[PDB]
Amino acid sequence: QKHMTRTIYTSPIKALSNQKFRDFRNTFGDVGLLTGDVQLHPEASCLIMTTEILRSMLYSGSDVIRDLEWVIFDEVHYINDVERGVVWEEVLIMLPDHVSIILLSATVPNALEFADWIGRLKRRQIYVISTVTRPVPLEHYLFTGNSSKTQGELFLLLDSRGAFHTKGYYAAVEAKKERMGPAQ
Amino acid sequence: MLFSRGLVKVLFATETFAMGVNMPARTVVFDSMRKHDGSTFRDLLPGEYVQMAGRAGRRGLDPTGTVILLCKGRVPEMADLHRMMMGKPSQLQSQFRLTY
Amino acid sequence: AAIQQILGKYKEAVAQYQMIIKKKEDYVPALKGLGECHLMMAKAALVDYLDGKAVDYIEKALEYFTCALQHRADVSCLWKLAGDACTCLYAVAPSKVNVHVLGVLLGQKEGKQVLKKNELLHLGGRCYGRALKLMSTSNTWCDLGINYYRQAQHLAETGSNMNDLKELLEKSLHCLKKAVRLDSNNHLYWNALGVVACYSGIGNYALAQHCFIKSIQSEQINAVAWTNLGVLYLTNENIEQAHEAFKMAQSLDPSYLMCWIGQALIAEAVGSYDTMDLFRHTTELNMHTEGALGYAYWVCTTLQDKSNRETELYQYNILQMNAIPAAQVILNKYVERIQNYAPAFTMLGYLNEHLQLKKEAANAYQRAILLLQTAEDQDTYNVAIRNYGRLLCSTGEYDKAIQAFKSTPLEVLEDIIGFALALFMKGLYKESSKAYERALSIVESEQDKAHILTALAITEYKQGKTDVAKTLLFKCSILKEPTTESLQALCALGLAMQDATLSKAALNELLKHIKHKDSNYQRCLLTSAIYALQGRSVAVQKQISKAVHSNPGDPALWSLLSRVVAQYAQRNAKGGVVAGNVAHILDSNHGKKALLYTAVNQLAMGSSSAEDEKNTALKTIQKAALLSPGDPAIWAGLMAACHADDKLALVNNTQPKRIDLYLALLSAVSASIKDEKFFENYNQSLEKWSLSQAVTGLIDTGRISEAETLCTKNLKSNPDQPAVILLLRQVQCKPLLESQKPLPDAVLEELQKTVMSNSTSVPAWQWLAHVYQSQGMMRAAEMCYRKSLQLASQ
Amino acid sequence: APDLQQEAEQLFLSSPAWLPLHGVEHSARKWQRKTDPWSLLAVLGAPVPSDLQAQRHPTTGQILGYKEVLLENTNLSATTSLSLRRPPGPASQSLWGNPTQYPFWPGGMDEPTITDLNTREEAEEEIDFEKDLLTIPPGFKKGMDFAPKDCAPGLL
Amino acid sequence: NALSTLRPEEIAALLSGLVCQSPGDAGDQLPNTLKQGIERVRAVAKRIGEVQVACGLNQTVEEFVGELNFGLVEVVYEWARGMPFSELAGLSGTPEGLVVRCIQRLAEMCRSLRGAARLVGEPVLGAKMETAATLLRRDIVFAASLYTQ
Amino acid sequence: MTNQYGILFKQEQAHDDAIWSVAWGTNKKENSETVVTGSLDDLVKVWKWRDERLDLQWSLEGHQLGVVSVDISHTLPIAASSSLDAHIRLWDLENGKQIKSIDAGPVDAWTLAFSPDSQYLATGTHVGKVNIFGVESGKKEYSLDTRGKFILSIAYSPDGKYLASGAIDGIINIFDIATGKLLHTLEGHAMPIRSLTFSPDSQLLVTASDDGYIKIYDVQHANLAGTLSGHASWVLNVAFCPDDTHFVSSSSDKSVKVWDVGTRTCVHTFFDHQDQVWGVKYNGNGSKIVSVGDDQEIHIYDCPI
Repeated sequence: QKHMTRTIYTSPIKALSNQKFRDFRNTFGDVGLLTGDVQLHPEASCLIMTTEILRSMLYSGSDVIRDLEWVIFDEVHYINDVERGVVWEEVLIMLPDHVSIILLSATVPNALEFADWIGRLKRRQIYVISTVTRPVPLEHYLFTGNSSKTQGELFLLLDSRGAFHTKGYYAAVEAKKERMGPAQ
Repeated sequence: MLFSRGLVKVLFATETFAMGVNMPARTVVFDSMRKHDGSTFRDLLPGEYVQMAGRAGRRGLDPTGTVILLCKGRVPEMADLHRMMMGKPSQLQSQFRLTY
Repeated sequence: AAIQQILGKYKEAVAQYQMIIKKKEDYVPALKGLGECHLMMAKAALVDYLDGKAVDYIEKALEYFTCALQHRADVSCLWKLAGDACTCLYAVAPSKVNVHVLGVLLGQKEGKQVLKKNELLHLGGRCYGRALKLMSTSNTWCDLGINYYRQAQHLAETGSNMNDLKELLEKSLHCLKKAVRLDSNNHLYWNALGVVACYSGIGNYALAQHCFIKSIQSEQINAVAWTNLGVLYLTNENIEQAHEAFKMAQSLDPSYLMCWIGQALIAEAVGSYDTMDLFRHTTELNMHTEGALGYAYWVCTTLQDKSNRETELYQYNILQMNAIPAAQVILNKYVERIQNYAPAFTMLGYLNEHLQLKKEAANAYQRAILLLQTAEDQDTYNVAIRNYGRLLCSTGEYDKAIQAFKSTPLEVLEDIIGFALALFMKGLYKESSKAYERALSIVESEQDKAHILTALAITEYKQGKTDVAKTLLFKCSILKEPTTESLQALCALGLAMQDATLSKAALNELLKHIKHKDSNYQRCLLTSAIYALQGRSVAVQKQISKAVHSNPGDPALWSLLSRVVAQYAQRNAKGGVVAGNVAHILDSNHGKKALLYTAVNQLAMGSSSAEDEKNTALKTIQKAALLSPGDPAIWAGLMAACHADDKLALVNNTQPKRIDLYLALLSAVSASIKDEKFFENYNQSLEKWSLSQAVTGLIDTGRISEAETLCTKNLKSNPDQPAVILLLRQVQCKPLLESQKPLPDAVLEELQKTVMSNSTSVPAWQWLAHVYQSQGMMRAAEMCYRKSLQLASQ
Repeated sequence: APDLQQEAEQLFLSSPAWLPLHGVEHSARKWQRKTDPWSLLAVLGAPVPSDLQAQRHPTTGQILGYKEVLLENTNLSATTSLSLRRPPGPASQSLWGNPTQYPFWPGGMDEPTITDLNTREEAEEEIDFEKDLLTIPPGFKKGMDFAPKDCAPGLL
Repeated sequence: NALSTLRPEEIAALLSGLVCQSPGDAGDQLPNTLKQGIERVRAVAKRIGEVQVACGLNQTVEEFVGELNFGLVEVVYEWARGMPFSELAGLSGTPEGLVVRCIQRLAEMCRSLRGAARLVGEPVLGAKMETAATLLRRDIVFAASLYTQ
Repeated sequence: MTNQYGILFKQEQAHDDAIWSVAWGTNKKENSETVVTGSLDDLVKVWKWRDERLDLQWSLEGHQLGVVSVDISHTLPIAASSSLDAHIRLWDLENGKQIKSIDAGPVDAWTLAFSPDSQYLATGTHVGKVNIFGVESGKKEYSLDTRGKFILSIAYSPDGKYLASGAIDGIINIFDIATGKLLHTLEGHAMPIRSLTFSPDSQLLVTASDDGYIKIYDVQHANLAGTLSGHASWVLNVAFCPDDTHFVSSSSDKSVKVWDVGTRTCVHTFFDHQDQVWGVKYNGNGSKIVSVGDDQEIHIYDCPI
């Protein structure tokens, strides 16, 4: 929006691209949404699309492609799907040269044999950024029933530091031993 | 829209909630370890669990987040639970094919 | 502004350019942009058939281009665009172009000038020549060749000359050949050369085929060249190969109009079944002329065949795609575009007649008459005359119809019948009888003989002479099979007489062996009227109840039941109200009459309800008044509703409302009556009743002066009629006897005399007896009441 | 509404117009069909080769004056070329689902190699228009043979 | 000429067999016209699969034609007549989300066929597809989203 | 490919009986958004669409019978209403109090329409004429005459210089305010008209007659550009969009369709009313629709720009 250009945000799930529309319209200015029938503001600068529509307006001209800067492929780990993975590769080839790409992902191992493919399919250098250690870590507990009235005991078998605890698992199974669908 | 303002306290969601929305909550509780994908009634794979587990912690409104598994029927069977709770998520394939 | 122009959005670009122009006036690019925008708007107008708008826009564009050319006249593009603007007005139906060119363009700078078509095109050729002179490029050469072609086409098409335009065509070919040799790698030049080379005046087909093939080779994506080859082969009786070429053309561009039209023509030639649909698709695409005429022809032909109306061809296509209105709009555009072809006008008249737009159909036939005078003089001109006269007679202007029917040989049944009916409409009944007799002479299709006999009976009756009508209708009855038309007229004739003995026989005859009549409402009306004739007056409602029981649909029957119960035997008010409501529910366009009748029934009922809102008499009568504010009954019903509401509110004792509006309603009633065709007795009764009710209401509310002036004005019109004078007596004697007072026998005697004048009216007598009671004459008041009771019972 | 008897008399004995004899039917009229397939021929015009582009002072650029120059990327259309120089499109139009339009270059492909240096202005090639006429459409097996027709100006 | 000669309220039910993605079965209480249109659709699918497998493709005719899974024919036929939602909910045992999703995925095809019937040159399919679409979407099946406006 | 249409608000029972006309005016320069509606009562209730809902503001009434047409003005705060009561009393819309009262019966006025500059308040009479009163300045300066039948609809081009009048039996008359001389008379339909409207920029006149068709004429000539036929009963009102691209038509078949004039086709139909829909309007920059109906309801739709 600062450069006056246009940007296309594409997410695979049809229901996921509605709350994104609301939050992007609330955060700043004009954000159009395009789907199979809805065409809310097909004049804004943040058109939100499902990839099956961008693949349909890449084969014709559609005269929007003349103004793009960024294509924010949101969840690019759906390429591994068997019935929609061909869409991401019909799209990533047909993009003209002046349109930069942003690929958000979900920490896959072989990120350097994929960004290398897109880097030498076009002829621009692509930078790979990978992170670990999500904030607010999570403790994986295990709940085994006992004294259902009030008593609840939770056994910790994984902690905020990633160390597997076999002691907790053995404690849990041993706890189950002593006792020995909808009503339970 | 009633879960994003804290006016509902328990959500009996399914996988479509696990994909189609974000709406983080404090404590995620599972109900089983195996699902029925392709009529083989397989075990839940490592890459999936990470997503549901990830929407456990909130941002600055709590120290951590607790993911509670709820094994009830039989023993947890720690052998495959090890590879389920930790494991490299998945490689990156390419499902290219020709259409009309 | 220029960027907005590129992307369409012509209005915004025009506005921006005007804003620039207001500040600075010599800014050449702004003027050029304004000229280009207006020219493009003109071309868009010519894509549709709004030729007048296009002429206006091109006039304005010429204004801007000459203004720009005054300052800097060395640039070439300005001259080229000026020539484009002027010569893009070909095929615009001359006598529609008068263009106000002014200034430098016509050499010397004198005032203004108004140019017709040929002069405008010649100026176009001159401007292209000037533009080319100072910058020799290919595009201007090709455009100049096209301009010369257009000029020759216009000269030939107006029949103004022939064989004296040879040099013009030679010049056009020279220019086009120069353009193509200058750069022989552009499909546009080869295609233009091909089209010009095959014009009817030159007729060099080998060059045309060679040019189109070269055009296709130059750029494979070429729908225009393929469809032109299709046209060339198709006109030279090679339907198969032309079909192949057209199929290729539409394969390369699925929404090009000419290829679809060619496919439709080929389908028509080889006699297929989906030619009508192909023409319909062409009509839906972009309004070309040939497809327009084809579709109109097919719709009219489909309408003619009367074995169709179950086929799902006629039913779906015609009655569910609204084919008729589309055909009418199409023909209007075509006719204004071409306007020298008679069958188009006749087809337009026919379709307008089916839409009941009679005035426009009359105009169409009139123009067709004008076209067809000096070319054929055969049956076609006579048929057009009969149609125009018949339709003119259908909507007033009888004298013109008679005059038109004069100018034809009255030797076929149609013309004589049309003449006879026009004569009957104007008057002159003897003439109509003679004309019908002559038409009777030349008769086949005995059905028509029966119809002519019935018309004879009807027309001569209006002179009197009823006996000959009766015997003549019997003569018609002696024919082999009854016609369901003469029998109805016979019953109506019986009703026009009295002593309905033959009427009963006619009704029995009608019912006996005739079932193909599908109205089911006229028969009920005739039966009810027959029962009413004998004064029975209760059987009538019973009979209509039987008829509605037989066919519980047909809203009309329910509505008629409501009307009859309101009129005869007005003691089944509840049943009448229910019947009127049911008639209203089962449709919408019967709203008017059903609402009127239910309102009157509620008035008759009183207030025997649950004191519920939204369903009193006032609400329903207001609803009816909103539906059709044309008839005179609804307003009188409104006055009665207001008075009844006032009395009911007074009984409930909360507040009298709706006090002073009676005079306005009376004026509305009279004004509405003025435009009613003829129900003379009914209209007289309605006006009289409205007058009486208004006077009584004004007396009650307390506006004595207005009632007095109204009565005096009415009496000043005509000599006395014993009804209104009683009203004036009532208005006079209201102030006195209100306050207790004693009156002299002279006044009492005069009032008694006035009531006696107009007898057979229970109200008046009851009011006089009330007067006796007020002053005090008890036994006399009892006698007056007894007389009123006897009169009412009798 | 008026009482029955006079209403019926009006309904039937008012005039003979109501008879099926005087209706829109009962004539069985005919029209003649006249095709005219020569109208289908379409001739398109050439575009304007000039724009009145501005001039710019080489330093501290200001528009000195407007000079006319020749455009270079005409004869290029939205349905027969794929580059970012073609005219935008027909008009305001449906965003997608439009056959008969060409996508832009897919980014890894350039595909332009030619010089063709003649650059003449009087390049009239002396084309023969009546010696050997090409009479086979591209794609057919045979065309049509028309008979030959037997039997350089100046102005100010 | 399969679809051209049917009612506009029946073509929606015939096209419902391409979209439902639900366990499928035949029916009993169906008119003759629907029960023969089903035969027409299955015969065309058999023809396409027979020309597919006779060329070198590896997808047996049964596997191609088994994607046609009717079983919402009765519900769509009753829905495009004026039946309110409650009776539809009662009618059959499928969760009322998997029905609204099917109807929403059908009203986007009975409008993309309006775009092709104008392109082929079939002006009689256009006047039926612009009816079967406007007659199909009226109520909570097509209720507007909350966090959209 | 169409926009996102849908309801925004639904008033349950505005009045006690049918609602016969509606006028939406964003008259004041600030954010006013005033809706004035009249019904089969004396009530002329004046609503205000504040943020997300309609809040009743005035309940003013002075009439004796049902009001058949109401009107609002864009320049001043003012409103006018006429009824079967033979009175054209025009309210104040600020204090909810009557300003004037003009005596005129069903032979002198049927339906109201203000001037573009809110000065003249023309109405259609019974004997064929059009009577132009003067607001704030008295009564009956002049009346244009067309020799015809009862006249139902009166419209003004929103740049002045044109006045249109439909009539019972179909014929259409176009006057020019400059001289008051009949330019040309269209013959139009075969049943009453009861609705007319010009378009912004005043070069396209859209009728809606009683048989179901919607002619789209063209002004400054008699060219017609097509007939829109998609309804199944009478058509009772037509309101034309602020930009010359759509218009809304409400019919007596309990459905309010929205057409577009470019291609003469119906984009979206609303099936939400349960009885005849007697009034539809747009708002300012047209993005919302009002539809008052015979059943006592006020619907407000959402038509994105």
